[PDB]
Amino acid sequence: GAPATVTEQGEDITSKKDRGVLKIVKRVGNGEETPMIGDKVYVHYKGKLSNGKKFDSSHDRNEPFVFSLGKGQVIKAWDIGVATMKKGEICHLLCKPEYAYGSAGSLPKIPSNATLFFEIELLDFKG
Ligand SMILES: C=C[C@H]1CN(CC(=O)O)C(=O)[C@@H]2CCC[C@H]1N2S(=O)(=O)c1cc(Cl)cc(Cl)c1
Repeated sequence: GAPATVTEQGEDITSKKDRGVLKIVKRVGNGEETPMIGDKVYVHYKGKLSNGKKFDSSHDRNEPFVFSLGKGQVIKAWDIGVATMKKGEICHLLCKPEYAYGSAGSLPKIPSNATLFFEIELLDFKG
């Protein structure tokens, strides 16, 4: 399925080249511009655990998730991966625990040592 495909066939987008964040572009976005640090970014997403459970979905809430890019308001894999996206792009991200919730996890939903899968759509970004 999609998590296996991004694990086996995804691009390492880390600066360390440690395969901690892997990406596949699913839907090509607009032009060349990507958001910059500090921008307000608007996304839709879904998250799955490695046991196949969906743990989160913005579509199910009928409202995008909004954050300031590159400020540690989200797990590192998101600050790294969203920064690579064009407006309108949809991508898959595979997030090793060092770029997510680590050995702590995040009670109740995220276990210790969790690899996470996301599908993310960048809706918009504004200075
Ligand atoms: C639910 C909102 C965010 C939570 N955070 C911020 C934080 O944990 O302080 C995140 O960094 C990431 C990425 C942005 C979207 C949300 N997750 S999440 O999907 O990994 C997540 C979902 C849920 Cl239901 C619980 C938890 Cl702990 C994390």
